[PDB]
Amino acid sequence: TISKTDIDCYLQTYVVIDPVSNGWQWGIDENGVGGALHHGRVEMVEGENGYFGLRGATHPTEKEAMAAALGYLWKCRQDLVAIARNDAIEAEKYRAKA
Amino acid sequence: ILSTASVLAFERKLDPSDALMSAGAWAQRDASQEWPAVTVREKSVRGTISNRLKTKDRDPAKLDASIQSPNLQTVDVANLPSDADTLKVRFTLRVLGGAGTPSACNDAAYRDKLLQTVATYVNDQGFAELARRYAHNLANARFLWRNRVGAEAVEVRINHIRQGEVARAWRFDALAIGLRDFKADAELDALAELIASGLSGSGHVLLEVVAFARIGDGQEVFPSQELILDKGDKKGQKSKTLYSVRDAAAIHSQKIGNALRTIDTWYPDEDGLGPIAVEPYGSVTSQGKAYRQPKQKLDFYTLLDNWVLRDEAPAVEQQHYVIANLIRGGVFGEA
Amino acid sequence: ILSTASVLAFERKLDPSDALMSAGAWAQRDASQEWPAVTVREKSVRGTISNRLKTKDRDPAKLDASIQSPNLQTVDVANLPSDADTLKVRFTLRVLGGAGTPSACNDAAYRDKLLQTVATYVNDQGFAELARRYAHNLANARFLWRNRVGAEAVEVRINHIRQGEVARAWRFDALAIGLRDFKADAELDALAELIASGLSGSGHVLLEVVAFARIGDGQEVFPSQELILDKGDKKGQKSKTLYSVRDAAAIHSQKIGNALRTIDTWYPDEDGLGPIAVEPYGSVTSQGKAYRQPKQKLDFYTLLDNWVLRDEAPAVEQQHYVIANLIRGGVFGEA
Amino acid sequence: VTDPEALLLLPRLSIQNANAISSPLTWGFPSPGAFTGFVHALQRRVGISLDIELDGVGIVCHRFEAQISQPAGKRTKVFNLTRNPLNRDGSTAAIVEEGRAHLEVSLLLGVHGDGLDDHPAQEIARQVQEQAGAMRLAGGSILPWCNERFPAPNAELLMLGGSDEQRRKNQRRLTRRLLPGFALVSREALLQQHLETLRTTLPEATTLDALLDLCRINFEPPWQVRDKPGWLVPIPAGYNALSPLYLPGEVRNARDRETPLRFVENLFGLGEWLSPHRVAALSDLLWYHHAEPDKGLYRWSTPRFV
Repeated sequence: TISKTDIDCYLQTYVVIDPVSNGWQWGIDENGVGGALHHGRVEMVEGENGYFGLRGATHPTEKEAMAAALGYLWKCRQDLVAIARNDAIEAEKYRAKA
Repeated sequence: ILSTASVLAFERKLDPSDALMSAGAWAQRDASQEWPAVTVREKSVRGTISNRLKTKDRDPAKLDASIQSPNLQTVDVANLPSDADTLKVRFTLRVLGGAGTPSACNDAAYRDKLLQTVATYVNDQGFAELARRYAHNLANARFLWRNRVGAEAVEVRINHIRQGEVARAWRFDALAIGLRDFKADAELDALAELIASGLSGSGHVLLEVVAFARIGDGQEVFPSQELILDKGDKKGQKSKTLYSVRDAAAIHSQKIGNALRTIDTWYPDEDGLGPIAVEPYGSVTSQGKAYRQPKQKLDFYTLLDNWVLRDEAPAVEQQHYVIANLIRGGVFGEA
Repeated sequence: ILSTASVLAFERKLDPSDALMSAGAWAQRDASQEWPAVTVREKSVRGTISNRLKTKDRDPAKLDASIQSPNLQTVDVANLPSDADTLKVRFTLRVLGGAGTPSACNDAAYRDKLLQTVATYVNDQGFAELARRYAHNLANARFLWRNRVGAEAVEVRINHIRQGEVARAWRFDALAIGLRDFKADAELDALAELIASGLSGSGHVLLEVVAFARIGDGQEVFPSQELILDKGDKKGQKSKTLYSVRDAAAIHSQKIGNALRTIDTWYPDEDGLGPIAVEPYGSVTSQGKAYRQPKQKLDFYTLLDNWVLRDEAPAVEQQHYVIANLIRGGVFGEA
Repeated sequence: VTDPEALLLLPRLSIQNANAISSPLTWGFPSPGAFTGFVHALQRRVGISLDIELDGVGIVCHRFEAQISQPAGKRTKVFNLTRNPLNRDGSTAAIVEEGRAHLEVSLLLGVHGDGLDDHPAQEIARQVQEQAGAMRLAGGSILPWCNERFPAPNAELLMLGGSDEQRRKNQRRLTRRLLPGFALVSREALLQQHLETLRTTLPEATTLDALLDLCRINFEPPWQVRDKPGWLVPIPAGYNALSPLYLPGEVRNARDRETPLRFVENLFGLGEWLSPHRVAALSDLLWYHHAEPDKGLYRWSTPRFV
């Protein structure tokens, strides 16, 4: 009975929302820390013609870039989803305990 | 009680290969073994908006401001060369045999009843209508999908390949053989007996099918289209990719197989709409419709569950459709 | 109730090719089949700034320092050779026919009503006005976009290509035939009846449109333009890329198709500007203005929806526009 | 403590199963107590014969590989273990989880004494390296470099320079030699001033919480992560007393019955992995001991860092 937004609570640390001048381009942080400077192994990707940036469309608002990031994570990368699932289950058991 | 098998996986009979499209000039079709390939090159496209608006974007200032920023794409496009008017689409087709034997089936009593049912079909009426319609969909170049619709003259050459070479060579005029009538011929019936001997397991059948189409000098040919990555901007978008095996445009093998399966003129809707591909819940996705819906008793599953389990054999057309689905392959069975 | 079909994709009739531009001399136009192609080459341009400043950059010391470090570019440039004054732009046009039939449509009752509406149009008035204007846009070399704007003499040769050769050859003066009046002629009516029979399905029409433009020795010709990669330094920028199929400059096929479509003299704004290209929400990219805005009831969508759903057949001009959009093709449909 | 007269460099030593468990709260690179105890064992084993005093170690860590694994569906890591022998009855022993890690460190040793004059520099450098080849550095064997391209030799750099330009020159010559790693120093003033900042934020703060605050990656609302100055690891910076000092032959089951035993407990401080050319003097960044045994507080740090 663990809902989807409680899994998104721990899945959102795997995304990174970089600011560009047009808008907000989401990405994927493989180390799960939101693209930190030192502990952050961000996933950079190779595109069509010399594209080395974040996997993610340049969205107008952060609310939609984060939503497209969460939708990509739910569609394709289910190992990070299983990580966030077990995190949400341990959080629910923690609030059942403390 | 003979319940249905929970797993039922049939291997695909009638295996085609990817259809390599090369190009050249007509009247040297007979020297078309070193024709240069059709290559998938890129071009840039700019267009204004043409899709419908949703009554919120119908402000005239907003419409003008949106057509002042039109979308820039690059598209993979395949053309004939500017000195070549003929597209040669070449593939090979294997007809296997053993149509009723499934590759995975739990219930052995169901497998025995299914094999007895299919063998009763083949003993009563062999793969003679099915191979005739498969021979038609080879003979009319239906596997030329959009390369056929404006073609001036299409000619299909089918060669039976024995131990190393052509054991028997056909040559058809694919515009005389229409896309909707399964008529009779003397050479089509020989191709039908060959595909029938393949589907019955009585002989190894491998056909090299070549189709030439007079399109025009430098016109657009249409290989099968891939799906794209969607990881970057919207100006170098690469909005269209096309299939190619090695620097040479091609149609997917399942598109050729979907053209070859277009034998179903027995669906309960109107037959003036032409043959459709043999699918369970027989559905053309372009028209967005499912003929042989399960409420009418004419999908593959209720026909198979009435033929095998409770021994209500349908009419001979619907069991042609059932055996065409078993030749088609598929993953049948519940969870 | 007959709501609109959710998807409606129309295939493109009037398929042109990439218009290969080659070069040579006038009065040897009749031997212009070995003419050397106009090649796209590179040259290095350098300019000072010329763009408007936004009141933060109008400091005179800052302006002098901005023109002291200029932008250095390379551009793809295509010129005639210094011994050739005639540009031969050659493409092939394939008029397909079967205009009202969609390539995809969900609502079958909508498809029946749309086919009935287009057949009602063709029986009342066949593709005679549209083919007159398409034959004009072949006859005046509008597909020569900027290669036509200062040409001394333009001559278009259109050859109808049968079994392998010229069935009927036209030869036009593209500067006497203007870019704005769809007048009457004797040979344009023959070409218009040919394209009319092609659009009706009454024959295979493959035209070979060759246009010769007296520009001048060494003058710049204008193939269609690509979009850029922009990965490295601003000195090796490649600010302009030009289209070329294989070491031979070429106009894109859809640029030729847009210049062929420029038949729409029926928009509600003034007739002093001339015809525009047939688009839904009929828009010209250079002027940034969408004519046939949906606020007025004269776009493709409210006209088609009034014609098909609720039988409000428009004027004969606006239904020429609607059938011209159906010939144009597109993805018309909601989500 | 006292300044090094020379600076000996043990080159890239390969350690194969070092203790990844630094402390009860930290894992990863082994504690600097391991390296300071190794250099005191080097002094105890070869330094008392060369008449030198090997004191102070600088830890560099060119290569690090922990024998860890990330379990499926888990964000954290576990340790890959070894299979111990059985009991006397044939059953599997109870598993005690130890972390093993493959290091490649190079040590800068502070050497001072009168044996710098009596011996050549390469002789005492060779002698401490041939003694270090038979030793172990955090519980793991020092792999002694057989049959590669060339063996990495030593260099005992005399810190006494005739000029400041020559001194900066051979500090650069040594820093280029120990460059692909990251020198480990102690930033406890940064930990205390971060505690002071956290106490002006919220009163009654412990510097365990300030250490954790320097460890985490904090997400901040407007979202952005809070940046950090450097790498800022938690290290065990020594021991603190739990018992009074027991006499040599008084405590039970000691290592030796001639040394006073005292039950102690870790003291987690802050470290900082920085590159060796950010220090501009390699005679800093050396880890010494500080005992003060009357209070407890047996600890190591690198004083004279900044």
